[PDB]
Amino acid sequence: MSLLSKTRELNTLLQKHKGIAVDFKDVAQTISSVTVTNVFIVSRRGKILGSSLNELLKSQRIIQMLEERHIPSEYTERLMEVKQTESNIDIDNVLTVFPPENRELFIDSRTTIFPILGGGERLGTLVLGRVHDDFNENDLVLGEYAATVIGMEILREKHSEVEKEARDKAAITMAINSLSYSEKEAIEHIFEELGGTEGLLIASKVADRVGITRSVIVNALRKLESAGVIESRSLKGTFIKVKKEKFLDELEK
Amino acid sequence: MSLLSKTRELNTLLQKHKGIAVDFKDVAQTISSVTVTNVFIVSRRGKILGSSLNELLKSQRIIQMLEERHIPSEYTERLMEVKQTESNIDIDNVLTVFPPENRELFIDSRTTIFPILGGGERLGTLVLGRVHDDFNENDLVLGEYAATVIGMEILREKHSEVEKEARDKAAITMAINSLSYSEKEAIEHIFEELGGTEGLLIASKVADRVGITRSVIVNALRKLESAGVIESRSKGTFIKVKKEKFLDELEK
Ligand SMILES: Nc1nc2c(ncn2[C@@H]2O[C@H](COP(=O)(O)OP(=O)(O)OP(=O)(O)O)[C@@H](O)[C@H]2O)c(=O)[nH]1
Ligand SMILES: Nc1nc2c(ncn2[C@@H]2O[C@H](COP(=O)(O)OP(=O)(O)OP(=O)(O)O)[C@@H](O)[C@H]2O)c(=O)[nH]1
Ligand SMILES: CC[C@H](C)[C@H](N)C(=O)O
Ligand SMILES: CC[C@H](C)[C@H](N)C(=O)O
Repeated sequence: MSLLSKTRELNTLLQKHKGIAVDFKDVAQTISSVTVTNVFIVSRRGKILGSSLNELLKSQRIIQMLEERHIPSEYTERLMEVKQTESNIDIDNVLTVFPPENRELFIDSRTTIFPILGGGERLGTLVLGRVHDDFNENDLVLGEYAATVIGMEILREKHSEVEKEARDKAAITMAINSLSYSEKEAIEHIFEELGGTEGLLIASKVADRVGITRSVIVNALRKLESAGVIESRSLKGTFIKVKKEKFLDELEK
Repeated sequence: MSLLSKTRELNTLLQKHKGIAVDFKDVAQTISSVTVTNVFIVSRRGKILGSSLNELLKSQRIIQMLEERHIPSEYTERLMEVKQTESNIDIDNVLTVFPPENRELFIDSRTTIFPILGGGERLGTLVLGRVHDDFNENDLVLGEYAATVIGMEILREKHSEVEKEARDKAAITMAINSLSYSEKEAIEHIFEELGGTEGLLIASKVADRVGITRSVIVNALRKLESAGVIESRSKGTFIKVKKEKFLDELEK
């Protein structure tokens, strides 16, 4: 299989996945496919963001890592001292991705470590392990590109998290300020007489219980929908749901 | 210079660049450097998002494209018809990135076209041109890496633009529904009359209508202005719309 074919298999995933975000679980599968490796994609603190494992599944310690969704803290710290691609690491080296207590299985194994960088900083690590053959230039071309793309994706996720929490705050503030005082009260009555932050609403039944007009209730919900703090499909009954769960607390302030 | 070394140039750019967005002029320059090519990165409609040219800078036709920030419509359409990487296109093929009126100068030229896909959609095209040497599979690995990351970046930007347009739409609707009944009728008569985007308002005239007063007009106008929908100043009062997708919307 040509390097060009291997890169195309990875790029096809990157170009055609659904949603805005690449799923690193998928990336791990594809990297494993084109390099015939055991693959970990881990965060800075060792959370397993994706894995694609074969021979490593034999090891009971590895099985436990998958359950905990974390590599050991010791290995985590070791990876963070690797600041350059280091390849063809053997089983008696502490950077090996194989369990030393299963040395006999992995006597000829090779590990390569690819730091994941973005925004000029270390965002995680991509680790590849083979039971037999050495890694070559093709493997490093694939791995370093993959690590770069994973870094881009983490950087995007991190920025979009920061942006979203800033823009949520503003949207909630705009929403709240667009309600009349009566409407603020109606919303309080609506979510009190709902099982929390969402559920099925019968406006008439709530209006009659708290002694207000359905019109005010309908108006307030319409305002919140257009503001985008709640979703609500209008089928007897109306399901409503708060998107920004910082809303109700802010509303009472 | 190994292929690994060449791919590291792009990797380093992506890992180290400042700001959230990757700059496509930077990408074009980096690709140009490692493959010794003339490089265009263009949108679906042929807008030049980034370029790095050498020999093609000598063509007055190309210069005009750069000034216009667009490749020609005809070439744009031809690029969109290319659905997968097509390499080593010669000077007599309409897909050449070279000016065919300079056929002798570019007689041995080679062009490779890299569709840019992201989010399962065609988002643009990466085009490389060499005056002499054939493209090989290492060149294609480099071009297809660059095309994929450009695609990821366009996808990110388009998603931001969708969210911005949502926020803009919400701002207008919230402004409208901040208006009381009388305030809305005042505004509706004010802009219907305003003749369009500009005009001076004599509020007294609108205030002749039953249910509308001068203070109602002031209140209605201030809500819209606070929202950033309009600007105002005092004879009478001069009104300037700043989001005429508010004139539209005010009617529904
Ligand atoms: N695009 C994408 N990003 C992911 C995926 N999984 C995790 N992330 C991002 O990767 C980063 C690290 O993941 P976290 O869940 O925060 O794990 P963590 O151990 O707290 O990360 P650190 O702060 O680096 O220690 C975060 O920015 C996540 O949003 C994924 O499948 N796809
Ligand atoms: N990250 C990044 N995005 C860019 C850059 N230049 C343009 N874009 C984005 O690329 C996309 C296409 O550019 P446009 O300005 O929309 O050009 P257009 O011809 O109207 O685009 P089409 O919708 O394809 O017709 C937009 O999402 C831009 O925001 C760049 O240098 N870096
Ligand atoms: C993924 C962790 C690996 C197995 C490491 N060599 C350890 O023994 O902990
Ligand atoms: C960039 C466009 C190129 C030169 C195309 N072959 C043309 O003649 O228009």
